[PDB]
Amino acid sequence: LLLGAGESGKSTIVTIQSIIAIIRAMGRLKIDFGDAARADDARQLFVLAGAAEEGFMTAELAGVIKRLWKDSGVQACFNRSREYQLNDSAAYYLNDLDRIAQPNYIPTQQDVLRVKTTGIVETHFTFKDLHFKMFDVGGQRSERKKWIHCFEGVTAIIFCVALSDYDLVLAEDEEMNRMHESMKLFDSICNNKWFTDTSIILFLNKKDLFEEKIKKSPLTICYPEYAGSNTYEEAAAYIQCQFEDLNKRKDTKEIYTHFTCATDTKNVQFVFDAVTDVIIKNNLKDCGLF
Amino acid sequence: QLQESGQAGDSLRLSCAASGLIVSNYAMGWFRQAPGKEREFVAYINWNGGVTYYTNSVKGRFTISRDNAKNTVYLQMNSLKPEDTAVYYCARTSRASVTTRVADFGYWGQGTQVT
Amino acid sequence: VQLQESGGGLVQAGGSLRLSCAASVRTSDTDGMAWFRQAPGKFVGGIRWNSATWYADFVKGRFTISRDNAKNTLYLQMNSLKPEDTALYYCARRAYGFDTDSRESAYSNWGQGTQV
Amino acid sequence: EPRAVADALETGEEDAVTEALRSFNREHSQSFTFDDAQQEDRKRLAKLLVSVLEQGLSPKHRVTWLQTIRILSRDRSCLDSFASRQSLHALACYADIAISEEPIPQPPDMDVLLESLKCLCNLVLSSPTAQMLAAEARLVVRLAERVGLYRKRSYPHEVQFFDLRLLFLLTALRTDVRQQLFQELHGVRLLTDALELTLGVAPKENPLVILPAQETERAMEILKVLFNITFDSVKREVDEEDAALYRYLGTLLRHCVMADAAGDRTEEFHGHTVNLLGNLPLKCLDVLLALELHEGSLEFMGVNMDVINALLAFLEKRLHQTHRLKECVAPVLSVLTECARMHRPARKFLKAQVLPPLRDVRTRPEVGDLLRNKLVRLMTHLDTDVKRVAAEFLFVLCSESVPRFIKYTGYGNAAGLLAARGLMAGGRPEGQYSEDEDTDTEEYREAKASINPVTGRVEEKPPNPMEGMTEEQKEHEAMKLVN
Amino acid sequence: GLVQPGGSLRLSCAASGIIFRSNGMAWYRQAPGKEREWVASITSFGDAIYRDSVKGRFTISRDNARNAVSLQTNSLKTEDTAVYYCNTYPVNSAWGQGTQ
Amino acid sequence: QLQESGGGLVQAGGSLRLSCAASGGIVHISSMGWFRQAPGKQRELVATSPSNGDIRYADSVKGRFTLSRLQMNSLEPEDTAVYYCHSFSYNNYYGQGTQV
Repeated sequence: LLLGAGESGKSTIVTIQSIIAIIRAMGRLKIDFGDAARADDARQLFVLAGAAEEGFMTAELAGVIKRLWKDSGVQACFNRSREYQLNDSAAYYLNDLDRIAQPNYIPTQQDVLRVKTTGIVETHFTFKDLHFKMFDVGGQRSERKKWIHCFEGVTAIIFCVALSDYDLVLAEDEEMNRMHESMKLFDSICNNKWFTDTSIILFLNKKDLFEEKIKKSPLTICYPEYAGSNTYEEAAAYIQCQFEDLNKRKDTKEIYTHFTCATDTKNVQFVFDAVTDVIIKNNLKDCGLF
Repeated sequence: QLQESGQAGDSLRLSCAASGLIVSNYAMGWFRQAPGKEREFVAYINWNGGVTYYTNSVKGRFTISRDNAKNTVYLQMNSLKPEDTAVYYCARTSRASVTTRVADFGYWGQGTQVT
Repeated sequence: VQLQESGGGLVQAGGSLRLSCAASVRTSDTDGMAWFRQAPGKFVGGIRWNSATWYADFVKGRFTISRDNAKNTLYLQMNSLKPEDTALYYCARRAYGFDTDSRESAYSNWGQGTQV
Repeated sequence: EPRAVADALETGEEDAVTEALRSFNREHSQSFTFDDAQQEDRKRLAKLLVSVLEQGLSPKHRVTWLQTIRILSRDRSCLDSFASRQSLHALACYADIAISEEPIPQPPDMDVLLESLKCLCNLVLSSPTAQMLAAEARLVVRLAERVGLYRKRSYPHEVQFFDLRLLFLLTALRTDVRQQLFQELHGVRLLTDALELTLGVAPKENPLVILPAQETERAMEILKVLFNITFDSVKREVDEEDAALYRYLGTLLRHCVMADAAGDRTEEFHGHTVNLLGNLPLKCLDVLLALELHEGSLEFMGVNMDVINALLAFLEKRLHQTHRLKECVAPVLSVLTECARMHRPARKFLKAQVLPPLRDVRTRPEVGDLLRNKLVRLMTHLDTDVKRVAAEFLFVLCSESVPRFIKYTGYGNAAGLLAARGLMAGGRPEGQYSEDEDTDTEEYREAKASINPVTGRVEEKPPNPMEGMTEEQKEHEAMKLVN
Repeated sequence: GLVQPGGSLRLSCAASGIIFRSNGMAWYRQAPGKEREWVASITSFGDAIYRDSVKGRFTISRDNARNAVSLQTNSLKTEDTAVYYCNTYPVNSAWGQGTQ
Repeated sequence: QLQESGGGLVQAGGSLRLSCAASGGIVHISSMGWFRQAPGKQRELVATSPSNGDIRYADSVKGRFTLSRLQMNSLEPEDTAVYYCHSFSYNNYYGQGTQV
């Protein structure tokens, strides 16, 4: 089966409010590109947030929220906000909200009033074996299905994560980094007396976002102990050896480590994207100074 | 640590083996070595007897089998000629290619010489 | 947030060096780090919300002001023949930032110490 | 003094200037010239030499003055004064490589020509201004004229090697002139006739060809040029006549790959040949099989396989380079996949060679010194663009069948679960590619209880169900659902 | 020239200007118009590449230390009666005269 | 490993006798010079006297020097730089020195 996060696309294996965070994203984007009295807006966005407003928005500050969106530079910052995982239908939510600021308002397309969740399978796939397959991302297995019917002896467990997100913090008012918390609960996963010898297949999704977010240096708060170079290979070997050696069973277990490209099925990323570039580089620097 | 036993054009058996307490599940290899001349590769037999190889003057009369279970090779020296008087090291490469003429692998045996 | 400064240069009207105002844990994203008029009587760091790291308003100094978010510290250079590199090194940690507004406000705290 | 050369040029007595430049030429012709007194007190000398390069210099002392030009071009901090528009004009005009002065020159001897060639490659290696100005000035049409004018011109190795090296530098730096030479001049055609002239040394052609060092390094540099120009968006770009030209290059590479370079250039020769062999049209690839029966030939399934066995030997020889893999091991593996996948004797031959060494049935699927074990250990390497290559290789050599793949690979789920969408549905189907359901030995006995992702050791007996369930033991969902 | 279907002749007209050693000769064919297609070519030694519709029927010969370039196609249908041409492969010089 | 011993007197208007000795043992040095590294620019060639005939002083000033087969004479208050000897057969055998 496959445990893991909700941020690596698990289907590959097969009244709504609270999106005002671009002000924290653009402030963390190293370019001051405001368009109005922005301190009168986002603080107004923190004027009465946190509880139930007069609707999902309210016509007082829905005006200034649409004014914040009226900055097209804020839309440029949102379009550049790869390191700011907001809601993927934020433009859809904004187009609903600008038509929703007037009263007697209801949208009817993203959710049905009476949703997409990964959920359960417990399927048989019958591929010349038995091959149980299961997922645990929901907290729905907290009623009387506590890891059903003593189903252990799991032939493989899966702990996938993406590594290019630690500077963005889930738990509020802290900077407890995401990879730091992932290697926190991996210690509760591995040393446990359930899955003692079986394969801890440790996926590592999203290679390219790491490859282009290593320009953010790896010594800010993520690994304040030590840091190698800024190249992908040494940092990847560093995090791999770290996460592998965190397992207290170093030799009796047989940890399987992998790496992958996220969504590129096309053959242009097989030899044509980077391999020919490296061969060109070495054929160039294999010569000169005559 | 290999070893194997040994007037007209005659048929002669040469049942080389792994009987020198030898692990040989890789591809084996035969070698002539005449007095004064260096080592001469003649026979390449892969496991399961699939591919075969001879040099340009041994192919038609010196066929060679392989009982790959017992890791033994049975050589049928048919129609003996004046190019018989070479010592013969059974050998076994450790590569994955039909590699000729280079002595890139040990286990060179003790070597037998036909009379 | 409740932080003190030090640093400065040499007392010869030629002391060109660094100054160190080291913060507590971080400066908030709806905040910043700045300073006041930079004398104990008769404003070096024109840092701002994100990137408008401006210069001195009433002094027009050559102060190579810099902060270190990776080190939670403002490392400023009150250099280049500073006769306005006096004692009361006010560095102000902020709670809001618009335009490097170094005019005795825009500060969650007012640091205290010396310089040179 | 060589410092005083710049002051002796000011008076400009001809014997003093020429003799001081001559002795300075034979002294400082080496790489990495003067260290202190040149960035302040030879840039003046560089300025005056650029100024005298501007006028056409006298018919004598040309080798000396252009050798001084080359020597000052060896340093880093004089390219800013030696890499201007009119300086490049003068150096091309003495180089006879610009189309601005093509019907002009009285027939030049090759010495000053190759000297100017050396100055040109020295500048174009390390001036991006010269990159811009070469893409501006379009030297490559006269360079193509020079490389096409070889079967009638007796131009030796030095001039030949050096101007196609200049071509290699310009095609390494400027992709606009890359595609310009690709479409606009049929550079693959001109490079194929250049390759025919390099191979035409006739090195006992009926046995294996043996190219000597000079023409060997020419073929190596023109193969660098060919790999420089051959890659760009060619992956499914098929034409009949262009495929015929690609097929001529393919059969020429077929005759070339089983060779041996002089000295010690054979490994890099083989690597550059297979680099050129890599990115071709895959439908045009299977001509590698197109080899006749012969004496001394590894005949398998009735067909020749000698070049495939030779490149497999090259793969095993190349795999040991652990410092730089993705240059050295990727293109042979990809071309071996594509030639294996388009031919049933190829697939059957490599599927009979590298896979069916089974391991000793106990130990783990990654320990062992066999080539299969090497590829298994390579598949988990942190380079994605070799791990996908080896995964595709073992999949397409495993006859496109997942239960065959898991029957010798434990991490193959993590390999092919993303290659196809999980691979546990209809995709990479049951083999019409011969493929019968009977691969066998005395194995699979332990695989009657095939605990598959590990090698299958039956020692899984800690139960630990001490009391009930989940009691501080599997109530870890309370920190999980946020994740 | 109006050949009865089933055989042909060794064509063998010599080129004009260069030597037939390490200069790969070839053959082109052309229906009576612009439409002209390459037939076959031979490398530095006797390695002859072919099109699909010339497989088995057509033999090409560079024939080194012999003068011409001989071509023995056999078992011809009525779908070859067109004009052919002969020149070097890696450089296409001025053409010859033509085949009736 | 070739190194030096370049000190430096932190006071205006005086002499500077510095040293740059041979430790690395590599042949073909033959010319020991200087550099002036002011705190706001590139390092500046001053005592370029290669022991190859006649010495050559500072291009800017005439603070008089010598070479040790050094002694910088009559400094000024403002012409301040991070001083280094400079021998070379590789390129940059600077060594380490001080400033005033």
